[PDB]
Amino acid sequence: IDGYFKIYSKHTPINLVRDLPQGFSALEPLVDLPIGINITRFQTLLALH
Amino acid sequence: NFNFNGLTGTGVLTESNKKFLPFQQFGRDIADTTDAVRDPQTLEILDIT
Repeated sequence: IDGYFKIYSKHTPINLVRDLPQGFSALEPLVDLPIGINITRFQTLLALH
Repeated sequence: NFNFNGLTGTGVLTESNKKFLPFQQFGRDIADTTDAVRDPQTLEILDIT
């Protein structure tokens, strides 16, 4: 928004088959960057071979 | 009577052990009053009083 698009992250062990546990996940800001331009939509990226 | 990167205040600047997150600027306190600051020219965590 305010010109700063900020990224957050975390890494957690999970023993469950798929879905999420009851624990809390705290995410620190990685980098606070001057972005300015808004994004209408998105999609993820992939690595294939 | 200090000015840090446009932040003005008058206090006793000391060394301090409280540890910022890197992107952060001001430490604060329960009263929202400025408490700890980070010296821009060399990053160090200064108290106030």
